[PDB]
Amino acid sequence: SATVYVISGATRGIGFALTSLLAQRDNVLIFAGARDPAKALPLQALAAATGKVIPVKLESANEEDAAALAKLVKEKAGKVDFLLANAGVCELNKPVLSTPSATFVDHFTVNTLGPLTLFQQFYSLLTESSSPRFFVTSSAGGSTTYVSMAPDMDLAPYGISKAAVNHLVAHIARKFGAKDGLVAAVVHPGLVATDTRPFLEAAGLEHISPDESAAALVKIFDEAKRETHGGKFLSYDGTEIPW
Amino acid sequence: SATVYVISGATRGIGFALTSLLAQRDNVLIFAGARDPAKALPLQALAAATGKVIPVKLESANEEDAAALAKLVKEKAGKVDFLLANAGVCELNKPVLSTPSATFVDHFTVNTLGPLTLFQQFYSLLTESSSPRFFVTSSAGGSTTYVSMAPDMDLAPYGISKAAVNHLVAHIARKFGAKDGLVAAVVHPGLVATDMTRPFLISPDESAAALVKIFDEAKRETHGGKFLSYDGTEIPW
Ligand SMILES: [Mg+2]
Ligand SMILES: [Mg+2]
Ligand SMILES: [Mg+2]
Repeated sequence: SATVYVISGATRGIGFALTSLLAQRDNVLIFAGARDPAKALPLQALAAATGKVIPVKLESANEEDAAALAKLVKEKAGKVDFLLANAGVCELNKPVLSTPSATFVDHFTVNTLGPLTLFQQFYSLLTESSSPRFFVTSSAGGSTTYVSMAPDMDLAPYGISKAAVNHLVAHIARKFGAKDGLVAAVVHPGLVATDTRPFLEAAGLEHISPDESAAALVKIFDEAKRETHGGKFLSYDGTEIPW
Repeated sequence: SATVYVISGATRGIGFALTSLLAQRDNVLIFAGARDPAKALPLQALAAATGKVIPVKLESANEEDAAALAKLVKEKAGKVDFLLANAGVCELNKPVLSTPSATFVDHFTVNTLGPLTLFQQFYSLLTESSSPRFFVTSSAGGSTTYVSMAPDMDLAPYGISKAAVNHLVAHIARKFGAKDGLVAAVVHPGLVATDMTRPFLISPDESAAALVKIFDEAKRETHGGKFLSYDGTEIPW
């Protein structure tokens, strides 16, 4: 009967803040992914505090971890209602001419293939939900339209990988949206920081805390319907972002 | 002296019609890339006929091949005026649900990192041109805007990789348009995605004539950072 969430990237930043906010609800079950859950002590403490969180092993783009978690979720809950992809990487200061191809591949693997692997391994569980949702936390930095509307931040590997994941989610919405009643969408969380902030400062960057971003994102997730949200690029502030 | 073109995928999709059209112009020198020049007999026949085409080895995303070609071009010509990235891969029947990650990586490596590697290795030569141009070919499948209403051809690895390269080209235009006056853009030849990579292929000759019109007229303020159809209009990202 519980609403079932699977949240990747749940040890840090927006993934942790989403897990913490949702864990305060009455009838939910949250599988919170960590590369190494036994050492994810704040996730263990949230599990103790709420009883709504199961910390689980989930490395980005690792097909074995994703398949194992789907097996666990199948046994424990039998469905997934919200699949929330929040395990990202954004390496600073990667100018296009002096950055090796491997850095581009690494961002593609985590930011594009990570969500791909989650959707592929969890699709059957999403089909068991009456109203399945798949939200990938992307970035306005992945908007190609915004490239000519924003200054260069030396973040091409990141932006490229987010443009790629945005295209992937559009393909998922087209294929499965109507068939399964699935809302598949990407969401810009804002510029997230806590002091975390020296990272955005070292990037060259309107700041919102992870908790404030999570509060806005869950409102979008809760209200989403296919006709208004399926296949869209949403922002935490309610607006739509061009691709 | 001659306007220098470097064309990856010169035997694939629109690349051959493009190489053939440009090769019949005055005062050009065309380095026409192929994965295996020994296998590209019609390209050798064009080089025999025009005297303006140099067939060269260029495997996509191969840094050694691109660096070797750049050394060759620097010696013969000392500059590149037009870098035209037309190599690519578009494997059929790759639905999202069942296609392994390796296939997506393969398409990203060829279709996204191929053009990146070309740009990295030829950047210095482009800056020697009085009006450097860098164009990447794509199909409508790379437009994320078009996905929701377009027919699903099970070409997700291709489309994702082209959305990625479109973003890379926009980033290159933003930085190097301002720094070097580079015109960097993506063009849609009007071919289907599955024709984009067929060896020695709107017809190709009509598409090539339309594209060279865009290449010749390109200016940074009107073409830089854009996704252009062969017909002059813009395609949403
Ligand atoms: Mg409680
Ligand atoms: Mg693997
Ligand atoms: Mg002639």
